[PDB]
Amino acid sequence: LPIMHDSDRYELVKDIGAGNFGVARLMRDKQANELVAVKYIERGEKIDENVKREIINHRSLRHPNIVRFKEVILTPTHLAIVMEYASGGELFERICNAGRFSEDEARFFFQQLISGVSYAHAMQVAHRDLKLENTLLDGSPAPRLKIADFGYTPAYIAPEVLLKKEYDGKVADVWSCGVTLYVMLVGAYPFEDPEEPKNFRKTIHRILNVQYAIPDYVHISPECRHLISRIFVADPAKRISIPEIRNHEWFLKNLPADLGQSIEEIMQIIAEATV
Ligand SMILES: [Cl-]
Repeated sequence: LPIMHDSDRYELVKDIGAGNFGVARLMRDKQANELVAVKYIERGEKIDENVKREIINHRSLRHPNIVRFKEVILTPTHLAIVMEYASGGELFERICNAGRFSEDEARFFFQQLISGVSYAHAMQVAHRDLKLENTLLDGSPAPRLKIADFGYTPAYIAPEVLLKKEYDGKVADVWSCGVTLYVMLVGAYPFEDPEEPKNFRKTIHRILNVQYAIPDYVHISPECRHLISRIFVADPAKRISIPEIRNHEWFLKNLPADLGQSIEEIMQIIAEATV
């Protein structure tokens, strides 16, 4: 990695090399006292527009449930991209430590998930890949959901995505959100037959036929059971939409009231990096 820099504003926490944050460096920003992750791109021709595009796109996302961008810093060795770090670990990690969430707990996360996805949708020009199978959490009493919109199993894929040539990515996202909700409530993926889940034909098969089964021991209000059924619809034109979900009885219950660097300075830093 690159030798520590602005020691004076950031305290080196540790140098990671694997995870949802690729290869990176954790740092504590001395003022505001908070963890931050740093990514590094080599100064060479590796600094093309693609990188510029992603940096800007990520720099525009300003939402409490999204991994916010922080600042670019130039070191002779590399361009440093600094962003907020979700300490909390992964959502999926918390789900399987608990076995499964209570209905109320799942709603608490789903509300954040849908708010953050809705925001990304209103800010998407090409429909990036949220990778909703791997959302993170910050760290605190009521952990906050964090979606990773960076760039630098079959269960989450809607039937159309494989099925049809042209497919709306925003409808595909709702399906993915459905799968995450099922997982939170049930503790297992939506279409992974027990007998032999590791299988593939069987799982893809279930997806295409929408065969899912909330097990006996899992109890949930019928309003919740309705929402799920409106999400797991094979035909996209008929799948419930984000605006409708925000208006669903189940979603409304307990809905909380809630739910930088100059563009130039940034552009000036990327250019230099090109050398
Ligand atoms: Cl429970």
